[PDB]
Amino acid sequence: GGPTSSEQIMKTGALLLQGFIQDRAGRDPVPQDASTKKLSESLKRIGDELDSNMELQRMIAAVDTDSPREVFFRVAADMFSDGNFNWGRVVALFYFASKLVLKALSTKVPELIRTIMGWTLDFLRERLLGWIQDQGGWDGLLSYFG
Amino acid sequence: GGPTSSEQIMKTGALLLQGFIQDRAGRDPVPQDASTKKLSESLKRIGDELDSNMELQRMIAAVDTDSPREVFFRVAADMFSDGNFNWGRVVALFYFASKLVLKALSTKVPELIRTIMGWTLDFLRERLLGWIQDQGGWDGLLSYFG
Amino acid sequence: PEIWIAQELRRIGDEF
Amino acid sequence: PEIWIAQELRRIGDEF
Repeated sequence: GGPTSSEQIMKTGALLLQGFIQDRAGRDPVPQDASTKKLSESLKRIGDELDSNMELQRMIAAVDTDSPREVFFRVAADMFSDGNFNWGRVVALFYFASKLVLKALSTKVPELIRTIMGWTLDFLRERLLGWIQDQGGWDGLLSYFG
Repeated sequence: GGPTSSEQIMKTGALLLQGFIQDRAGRDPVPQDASTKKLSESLKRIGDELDSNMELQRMIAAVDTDSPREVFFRVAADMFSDGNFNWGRVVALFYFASKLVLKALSTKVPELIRTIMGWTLDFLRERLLGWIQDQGGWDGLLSYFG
Repeated sequence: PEIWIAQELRRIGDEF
Repeated sequence: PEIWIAQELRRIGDEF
């Protein structure tokens, strides 16, 4: 099938999106033929333009992302609810997806720290705490540090 | 209870660890009284020293983290398996926990991109694909981009 | 909120 | 691997 085939549309779409999201997460690089590469370059330029839309940037930060999937589908649905389409919209959507990735991290990382802290303090509590008590607690480390 | 109490040991431990992990994830800041602040500063210095242990850095990167919890407990167990303790070990452990956080991200982020791509391409496939076909596929965007 | 963003992405898409 | 790291953290802790 050619470009109009759903297969190419989905394939090229996946490459363009992945390249675009990985490209945005700057502030493994994707395999692309020549024409795809040209499209990818134009997309990066636009993403860069939108990053300077400071108000948009302010609102993505403010977004309640208890449910990032809900966020994506509510936004995607709202963007196209008037029944119109254009390339500007598809690109604006792709842009938003890449921002959701950064945003999703903004929630996973406190969680992750908390998770790892959980293991560490669990371990500390059950295995190290006796010895720490023998030092008179963390005031002992103050002493250790001369 | 004083410093030797388990409560203070756990509390101060949590503050020291959190401060330490958040401090390491440089390459919300934690509430600390004065003595805790002094300890925190010495910990940061040591973390900074260990970051320059390039071989250690190479091996943390190489670590299979299909199960980061398994990694943490296997390492923590192995560190103290000889039955000895010292402040150097507790600190080296805390250091490792902070590195596990960075390492865990190294796995979650491909997953996250993949997840978000999943939503986007799902949406694209069911809602945009018709219109994209009318443009002759992504070759249409090439045209749109002059 | 979420709704603010959709409307902005739409405005932006259309302008392009 | 994982075991390499534990031994290094131990060596480092002890030296401190």
